Amino acid sequence: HLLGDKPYLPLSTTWSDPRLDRAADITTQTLTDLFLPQINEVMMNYWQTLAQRVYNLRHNLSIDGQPLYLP
Amino acid sequence: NNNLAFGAGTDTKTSLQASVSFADLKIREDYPASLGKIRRIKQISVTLP
Amino acid sequence: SMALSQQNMDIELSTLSLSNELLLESIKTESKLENYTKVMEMLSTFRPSGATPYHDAYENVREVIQLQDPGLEQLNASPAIAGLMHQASLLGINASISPELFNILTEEITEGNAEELYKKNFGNIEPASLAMPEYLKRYYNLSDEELSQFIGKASNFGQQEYSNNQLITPVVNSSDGTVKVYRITREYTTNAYQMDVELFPFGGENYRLDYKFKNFYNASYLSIKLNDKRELVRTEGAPQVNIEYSANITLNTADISQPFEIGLTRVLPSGSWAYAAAKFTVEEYNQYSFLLKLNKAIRLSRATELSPTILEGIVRSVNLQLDINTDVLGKVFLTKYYMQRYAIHAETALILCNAPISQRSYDNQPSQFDRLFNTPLLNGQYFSTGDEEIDLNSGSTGDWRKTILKRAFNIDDVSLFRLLKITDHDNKDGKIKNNLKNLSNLYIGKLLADIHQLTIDELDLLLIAVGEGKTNLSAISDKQLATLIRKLNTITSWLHTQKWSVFQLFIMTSTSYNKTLTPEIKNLLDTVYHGLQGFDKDKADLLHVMAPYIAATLQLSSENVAHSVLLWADKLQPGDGAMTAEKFWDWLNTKYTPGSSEAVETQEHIVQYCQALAQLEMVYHSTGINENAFRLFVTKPEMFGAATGAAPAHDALSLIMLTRFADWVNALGEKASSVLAAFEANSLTAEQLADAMNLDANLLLQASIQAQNHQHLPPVTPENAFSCWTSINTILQWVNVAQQLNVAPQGVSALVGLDYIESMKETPTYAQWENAAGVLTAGLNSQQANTLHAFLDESRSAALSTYYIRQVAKAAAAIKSRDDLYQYLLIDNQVSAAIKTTRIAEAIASIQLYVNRALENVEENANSGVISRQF
Repeated sequence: HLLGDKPYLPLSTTWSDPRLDRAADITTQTLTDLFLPQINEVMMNYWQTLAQRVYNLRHNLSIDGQPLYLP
Repeated sequence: NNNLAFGAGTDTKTSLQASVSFADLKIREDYPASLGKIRRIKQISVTLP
Repeated sequence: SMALSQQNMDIELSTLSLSNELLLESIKTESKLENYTKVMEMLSTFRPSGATPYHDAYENVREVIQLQDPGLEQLNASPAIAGLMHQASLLGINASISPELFNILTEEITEGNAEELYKKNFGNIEPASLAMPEYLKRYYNLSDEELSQFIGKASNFGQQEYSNNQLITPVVNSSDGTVKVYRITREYTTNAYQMDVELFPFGGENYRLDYKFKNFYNASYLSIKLNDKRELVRTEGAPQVNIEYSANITLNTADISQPFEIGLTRVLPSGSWAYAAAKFTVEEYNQYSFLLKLNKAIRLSRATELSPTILEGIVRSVNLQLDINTDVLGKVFLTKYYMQRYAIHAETALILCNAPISQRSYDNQPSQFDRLFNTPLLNGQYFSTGDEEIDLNSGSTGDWRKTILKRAFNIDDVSLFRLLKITDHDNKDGKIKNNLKNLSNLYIGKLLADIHQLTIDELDLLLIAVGEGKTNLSAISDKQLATLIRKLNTITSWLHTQKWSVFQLFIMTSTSYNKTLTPEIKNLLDTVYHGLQGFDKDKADLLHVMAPYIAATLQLSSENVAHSVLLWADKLQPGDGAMTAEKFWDWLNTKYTPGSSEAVETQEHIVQYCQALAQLEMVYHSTGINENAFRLFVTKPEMFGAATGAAPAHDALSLIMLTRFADWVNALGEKASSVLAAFEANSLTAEQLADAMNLDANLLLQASIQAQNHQHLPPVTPENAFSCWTSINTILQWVNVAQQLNVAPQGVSALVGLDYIESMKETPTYAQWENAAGVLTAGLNSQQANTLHAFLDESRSAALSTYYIRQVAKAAAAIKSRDDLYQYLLIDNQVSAAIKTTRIAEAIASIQLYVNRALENVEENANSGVISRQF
């Protein structure tokens, strides 16, 4: 509930293959940033972690996915 | 990384080297991921029929 | 109101089933329905708005005969019953489409009714929210990865539609996932008849602009300019008439929010130019925010478990694009049959639906055409453009593309030519017509050879045995192709069953009666003539005495088998004219010298007669026919409803019938002669045959009752129900199907009387589906019933939950998804059915959850005068 929906994080395939001198595009006192960020898996893993834990509960599995037979 | 060759050293030119990448052994695949992710080698013995 | 009974405490119940009872009671309460059968069959089934118009009896019936390993092959092999059903009712089971879903998918999209259709299939949801992935993922229970693939809902991905002066297409934002539907209007302003201008989107403010000349001008260059100011497209040289050319260009809101004109300037090497133009507007409209095509695409891809990638390929390769309808669904159902029946790729299944090989690549997938012909890229591509008339005959040569075609089909050149003739028997010349139609058909003949255990040369031998010889694939309809394949599905499967090669069947089914004058047959003529030297036509009955001579002379047969062998040949006529045993004798004691090959032409006719006699004995032995069975098949075919006025034909289907009858007889065993005599006459009934066949008497009786009560392709007359093979075979099929299902034939009629594309349009009521579910379920073992129950409970809770959330849940409860429903009702619905519980245990769990949420202040306002209590 607290996490809410995981975000949709589309990936870009656009790349200009710029030359190294042109690439030395810097900030001093068709994207602004030539290079792009990655997903940040550590945060995305919270949905993955909870999904597995909830899945295991729903499928009557233990913490590691092993079966269990509780009374 | 999966090959046979003679060594490139100065005293290994007559040594026959064989090598295998662990990536191609498919060891991890043997057990489900849920059993744990840290899978490390403890001991290796060599048999040469 | 739950009682604290002992049973509520210690009877183990599957979970979910309790969640379903809760939802069913709340759902029943709303709309005040009498019971849960109305909830499941009348309410859920007709509710297109929500994740699904769930049909419980449909899923019950469907799953119950998927638990039955044949996958309806049990009926396909038993046509007396399968023919009572529209093939759609069989197809609707393997392809899991409920009749309501079918009816929804079969409706066409009319743009003028998009709002009316929207409000039929959707609740009162403004498209503004419906269209966004945040809503779609909840409405259709889809992942975002899946939502991202539902793009291009237009007539194309490439060259799109234009009508009534415009184009209606979706455009998707690459970061947001936001989809808007735009209309591009093109109104010509000048020379529409000299050159065309075609503007299509490819992204927001990104358009694919094509063009086509009608009138050729020898332009030094073409310049397409927006408002005749800013060049959008520049083509050097002089582009052609009726040829489409294009470029990807940028038009921002200043370029497209107002009507603007795209001018086509054909600039000559001189200072002059020719000019054509149209007024364009690109505008976002709520009026087009429907995409009901998406609703259908999603539901179809889910029902059939198909990727939307291949699904678009399947429907667009067979019919008019930008829509879903009955014809494309028929192709999907057929595609699924082949893919479910054979271990083949969906594209293969599509070709077997009389589809072309697709030259279009998409979604990082190389085209079918290139995968088949250019993977072996032998010093250049093969193109299928009509000019590469490569000689594919046997005795011929060609360039690397001949080698490519040989490799594409992986066959010899004589085989490729035979295959080419199978595609088109009139294409006897030294060439491929070089198009997709014939290549697709060459591919079909090869595919049929591979799915069936056949060679290429066997395709012709088999088509002759089947009765489909000289059939052109270049001229075969899809209905005809499917029919052909189905005949192979019952005939090649027959050969596989009987361990016969195609040639073996072919010779068994041959009526060629090759004639010659050699000892292999002449010795048989001399043996019979000499045996009959002390014989004449009016002294003794030739069909009595010749029979023991041929019995000894030919393939070790008895004299009764030999009698029938003579009658078969007399009726079949192994000669240029009629040829009978009497003629055979008349041509041996007249224009004949024993040991002589030559006299008159009747010397070849008597040879043909002997081979014909031998051919039936070959069949007798290969088919396992009993002596009396043979006597009746051949001399008394009338009670089979067969050739009747003649001995049975050499058609493979007749031989299949003969063999199946023979096994019926082999089973009758020791009582076979009593039954066969009674069969020749009308002395047969229920119990009597059941005893001989080791069947239950009532099982056989009820099969008779249904065999006669239902109309049949093999019509059954109660008078001869047990004394005619057409009728008996029909009865046995009702026995065999009921026995496999353990339902006692009245119980299989329950499955039969269900359909989709009923030709009489007698859409079955839920009660019919429910009655079938009941009887079919009753035939399951507990080892099967348990998985049925688990399956249905899981499907059912999903259906009840989506209904509840949209229609029952009160607004005060902030329930948006299944997870919230859980928290609100204090009971889960996403749990597997495998988890067992009790009623007391769930009541405890629900209350404990309620309390935990109150104590942790998940719920907003608990009563502190209660919270502080020591408990």
